[PDB]
Amino acid sequence: EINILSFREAMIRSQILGLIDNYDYEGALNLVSNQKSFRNGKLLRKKLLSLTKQIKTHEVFPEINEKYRDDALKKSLFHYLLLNMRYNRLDVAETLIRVKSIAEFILKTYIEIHWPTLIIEKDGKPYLNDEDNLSFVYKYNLLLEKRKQNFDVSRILGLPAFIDILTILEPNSQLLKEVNAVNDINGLRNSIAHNLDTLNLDKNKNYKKIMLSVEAIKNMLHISFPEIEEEDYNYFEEKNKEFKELL
Amino acid sequence: INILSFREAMIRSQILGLIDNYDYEGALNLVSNQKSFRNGKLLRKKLLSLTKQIKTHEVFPEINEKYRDDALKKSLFHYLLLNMRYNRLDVAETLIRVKSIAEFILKTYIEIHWPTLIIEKDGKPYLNDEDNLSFVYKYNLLLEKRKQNFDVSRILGLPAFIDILTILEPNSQLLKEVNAVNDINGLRNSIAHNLDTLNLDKNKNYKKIMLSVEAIKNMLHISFPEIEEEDYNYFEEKNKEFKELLE
Repeated sequence: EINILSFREAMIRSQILGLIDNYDYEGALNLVSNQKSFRNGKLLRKKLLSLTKQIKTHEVFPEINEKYRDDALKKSLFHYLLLNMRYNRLDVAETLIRVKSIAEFILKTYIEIHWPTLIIEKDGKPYLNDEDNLSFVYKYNLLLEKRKQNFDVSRILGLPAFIDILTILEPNSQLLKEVNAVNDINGLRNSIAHNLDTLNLDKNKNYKKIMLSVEAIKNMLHISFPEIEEEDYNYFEEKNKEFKELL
Repeated sequence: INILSFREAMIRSQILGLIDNYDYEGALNLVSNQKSFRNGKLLRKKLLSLTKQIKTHEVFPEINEKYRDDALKKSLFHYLLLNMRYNRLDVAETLIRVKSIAEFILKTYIEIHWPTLIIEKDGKPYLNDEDNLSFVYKYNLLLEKRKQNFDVSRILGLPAFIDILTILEPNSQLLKEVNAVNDINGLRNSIAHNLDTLNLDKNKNYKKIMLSVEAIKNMLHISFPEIEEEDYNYFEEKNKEFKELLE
């Protein structure tokens, strides 16, 4: 009568622990959703559901959104948190694809904070401000020339451009060294994201390269946003601790 | 009944629910710890293979066995992943991936029908402007009308593939279908490159995203008419197999 329900409930509790350990919040919700008298069930369901929704729609976690004011900080940190969570569960193709856009976002954001007016945003895309001084543009032209490219003020800025801009404005920036781990997976990422190839982790030191690109993002965050509190880099661990206390 | 029998039946129903939501990794998690679970070894093996194939973008064996053409297989496989994540309401991820699949389909078509038009450098597509001066002239006129300048150093993406087809084959059924994918380009930029939150209820984003996914399916029917209709529903078929092991 009650022995059966006690067994079922204790077993579900351990199952949810395993799933939560693998960041499978939607599966955990699935196991608890129909359980009537389960202790902390309502709060558990609410928290698992809001978390799954935040991940699916790329909504910054409420704790983060409430603690910090800078929108670029919050987005960078949030997408790092998702990135590291995907790596930790070995969603490796997804990790490989996302890392470059995060790196690009951090560098763009960094430049826009420290040299505002250098870059302008038009229709959601970054470009050199056409009001920029020839002193800057001349050096940039020289860097493009090393890269076998011509100067075009109307061209959309991408990762190579951000690296060149930073090379001119702050050549000692540690960002310029951290980004190399992101460049090292560029061809692999092209292969997976655009040519739809299989990711062979056991070839070309890919396990290691992908890991190092994720660590590179974390290091870039420490450099660009030193005001991020260290505990917020461990959001998922903290969240799993909270879930364990409810169970 | 034997407690083991009660545990086995409970796990059986839990796994069926997880499978029904395409949570194969969670299903694996629940069955992995069960030693004497009927067909447990075969299930564990099958769920692991599927999980790994999804994580590394390895074409499913059944697809690899039924179909011969590499581009067909990659296109269909990535549509299957796209639609499976979309069915799970991973809408931001869906929005990001749909464009790359459409680009792959058009690029494949262009490389068959105008093989000298695109030159591939380090796995990336670029307009071969030296061999195709008549095309380059028309393409430049097209960009010039849009107050955009022609830039041979740019990697070709969906807008360029669409322009290529508009010039070379304006009657294309592919060109009609891909418009729904072009329509989510700015939204995708916002989510993928600016790290914004996806608000499905704004500007009927939900509709736009649905139409982009259907566009891929229509394009596959155009390019690869030999794909059997049931293969667009791989996961349903796969779940049937799992259900037979769980009976």
